[PDB]
Amino acid sequence: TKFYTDAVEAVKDIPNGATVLVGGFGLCGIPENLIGALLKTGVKELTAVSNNAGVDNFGLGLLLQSKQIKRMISSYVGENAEFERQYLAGELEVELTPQGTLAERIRAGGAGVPAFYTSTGYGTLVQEGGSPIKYNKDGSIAIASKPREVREFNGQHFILEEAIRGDFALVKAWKADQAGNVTFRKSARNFNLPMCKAAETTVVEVEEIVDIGSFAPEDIHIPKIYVHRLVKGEKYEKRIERLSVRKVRERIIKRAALEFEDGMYANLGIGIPLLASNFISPNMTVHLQSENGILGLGPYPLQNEVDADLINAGKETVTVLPGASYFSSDESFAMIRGGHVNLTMLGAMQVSKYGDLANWMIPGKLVKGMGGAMDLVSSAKTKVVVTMEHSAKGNAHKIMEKCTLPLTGKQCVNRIITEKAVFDVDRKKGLTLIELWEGLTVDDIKKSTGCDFAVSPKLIPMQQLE
Amino acid sequence: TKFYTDAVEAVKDIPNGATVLVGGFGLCGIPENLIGALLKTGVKELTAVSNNAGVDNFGLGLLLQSKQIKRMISSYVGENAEFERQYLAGELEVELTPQGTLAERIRAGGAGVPAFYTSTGYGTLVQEGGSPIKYNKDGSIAIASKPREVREFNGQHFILEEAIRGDFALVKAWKADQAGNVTFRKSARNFNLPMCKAAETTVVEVEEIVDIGSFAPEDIHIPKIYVHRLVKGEKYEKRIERLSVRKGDNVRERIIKRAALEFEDGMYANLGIGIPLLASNFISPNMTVHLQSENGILGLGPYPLQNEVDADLINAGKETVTVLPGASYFSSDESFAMIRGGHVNLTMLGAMQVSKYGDLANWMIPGKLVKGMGGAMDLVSSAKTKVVVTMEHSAKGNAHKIMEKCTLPLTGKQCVNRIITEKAVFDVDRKKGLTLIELWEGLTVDDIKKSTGCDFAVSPKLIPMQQLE
Ligand SMILES: [Cl-]
Repeated sequence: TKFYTDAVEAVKDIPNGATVLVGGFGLCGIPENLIGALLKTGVKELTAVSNNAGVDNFGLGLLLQSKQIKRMISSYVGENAEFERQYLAGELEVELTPQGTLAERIRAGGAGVPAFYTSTGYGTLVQEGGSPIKYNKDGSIAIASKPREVREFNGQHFILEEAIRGDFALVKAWKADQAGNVTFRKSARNFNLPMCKAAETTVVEVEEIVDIGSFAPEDIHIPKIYVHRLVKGEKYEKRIERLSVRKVRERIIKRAALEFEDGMYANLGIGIPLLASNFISPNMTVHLQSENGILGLGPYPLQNEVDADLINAGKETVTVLPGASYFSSDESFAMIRGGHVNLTMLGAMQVSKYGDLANWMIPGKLVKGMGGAMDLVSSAKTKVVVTMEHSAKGNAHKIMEKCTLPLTGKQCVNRIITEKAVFDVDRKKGLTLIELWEGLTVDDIKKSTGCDFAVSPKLIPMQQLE
Repeated sequence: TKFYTDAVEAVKDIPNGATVLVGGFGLCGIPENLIGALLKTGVKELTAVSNNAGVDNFGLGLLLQSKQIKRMISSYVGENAEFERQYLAGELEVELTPQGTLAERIRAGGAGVPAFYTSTGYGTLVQEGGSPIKYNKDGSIAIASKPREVREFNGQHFILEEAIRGDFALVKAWKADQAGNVTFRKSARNFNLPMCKAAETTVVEVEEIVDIGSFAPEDIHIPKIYVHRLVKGEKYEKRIERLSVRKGDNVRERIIKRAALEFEDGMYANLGIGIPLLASNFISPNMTVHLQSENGILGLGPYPLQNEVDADLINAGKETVTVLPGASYFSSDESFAMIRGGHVNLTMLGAMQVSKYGDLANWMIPGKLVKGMGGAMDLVSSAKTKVVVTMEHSAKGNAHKIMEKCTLPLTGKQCVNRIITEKAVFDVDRKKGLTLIELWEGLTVDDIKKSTGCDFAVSPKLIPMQQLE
């Protein structure tokens, strides 16, 4: 590990057109001093592999502001209007990649694996191709994504994904010893760990440099072999994107809250699912998983508990309960993709008769990326429960024969909770109405549902947890 | 995580014919109480996925002794005569699997990846098939290994490997908190970490149970989500297979002293048993060389003084070792991500045979040496890592070891970059072949020609062979 005192000196040899991996989840664990040094060097035409695009005026967005990035390989755009503008305008190329796939491909790229199989993205634009990579000025499409090869293993369909390797990696970490060993703090680890292994030259910035021997050798997160250039960061602004402090929808939330069991491992999506966790009994123990690499999510912090290094999947500041753990992004999606999480509960725009899901794209309106949504529904072992309003504007169908919006996954939903009904979903037999809201009838549900359904002989009135 | 006080209660529901992953590198990090419970239950016909077979009378060897294992999926047999016997006799089925491939397949099995590609085992019996899985009573092959599909990526050949997943995993760990989170001590981590993620039911035994909050959350090695059943182990014998402690002819010494010139300052190296590891003694104190061990250590130091000895800290040869300041420990899957990814600068190992273009044979002598390949096939798999072979120039009866084509089973194809012998030093190219770059004093190019089974170019800057004293 070569030590540097000046960050510009550490990155001055990056060529134009280089592929650069950039650590960070939102603004959590971003290499802000190295990004700052790239503004000064002015290197351009970069293919930046990064999970998100930061915000409009910070993180990776700064390099979009200076037009130094040609292509983005990312999972979620988020709250970067400049990102969205440049992409829609035809100025920026963007490969929207499932977050777990992005993580595993970076890992493969550092672990000598050229390609591997995953069910994430099967039956979607990732697999079929045609995902817009570049737009023309006129509004038509310039570059579209190529299909991924499909292959069946053990009665199930998977797609082939190729390793991602960088010319450079720009990495943020908490501490480094004088030998070059590195550690990360809380959820600031995310993509920084795998990216540190998947590039020809890895440049790491750290908040503190400690003595050799300071780390327990078991607790070194990235061994020195992976760290090629090390710099102590001059300025750390501890920026927080979304402060979240503590001091008919309600119907869906209270029914969703009945999905939680004692000792359950759950990943809850933004909105209704996460709000349902408030109604969990104190006597019930539910461990909440976060895809950015946390197990054991707690409530939002009090003012004094706030931390830039600890955010949830929605980029909101959070806390952790006792017995929580932190891990890398590759590992978080190994967790998710392996079916280790008992319940995934997320919102939806559309569900089909056999459990196809659409919840990430509305063409020419919502193109922020899929995030970890496609990995979260990929396992058959994990119970996927959808929470949504029954019908759309003009009483248009959301539950239907076939989805009209782009798919997050095929035959992946196990249960649908709405304000009117609760449905069990089967991949072969279709929908079964198992709970019905009081005052409504089976005929009311039929004319709010775009496909037919069986009725359970033990149909009960819909439950609520108060 | 369900806590148990009795180990037999934790494992009593394992069915006959089950596939069971078993943690451990040799006798380092083995689940000895769970293995002990399996003796009592008497479950049989198991397919045991384990890196090694322990020893004759301990670890996984105990279950071989009781004939409870039908098939072994392993990388290295080692010092277990009973295994070798049962395997050769036709009583035991054995899939010899490259250690890093075994590690990555276990990982894939826990991470939702059904298959993936690797160059490890290409051009060998792993890829081409025909590796003996079962022998007949007459000594013929009853079951042979099937071929692996080959595919080219970026101008290079790789083989497809499928995920390994267990019905059960038997795992040894250092400490667990009351929440079920787990940690490992030193090199006892090895295969225990990945195996904890790749089974339907994972059963972990630990030396100590601490309270929740004892671990820094960043430093939890296996989060509770992976730990299904936890037991505090009753007895820990701290067994050491090979005690090696600190207080060889001139021809070997010659190879060692030239091998020692391969080390550079700031180099990352993985050194094999024998000559390569001995060459590390000759490294200058002013030179910093970080030694990597495939069982999951970076920063190997010398052998321990009597009081420094530790059952949890051994090298790839199963010998007790120490670590230098700034060392780190990691899982097996991670160690071979390291190796397979070309992160180690120099791999230096012994060989039985090297070919003109760098094919290597150093793991099998049919009907004589069938202990498995260990991590040897992964160690030569990367093009980024300089592979340097250290060996005697010729064999018994002045038979060739450097030759046109290897006659022994291959560790890898076109994977050796340099060959150091007591007579010569050769640069090896995959396209152009051998080039004599150093020549031992007193010998001539003609002497080398009649000790070498293929032709070779001579360097115009051929120097006398170097020695570091
Ligand atoms: Cl995201």
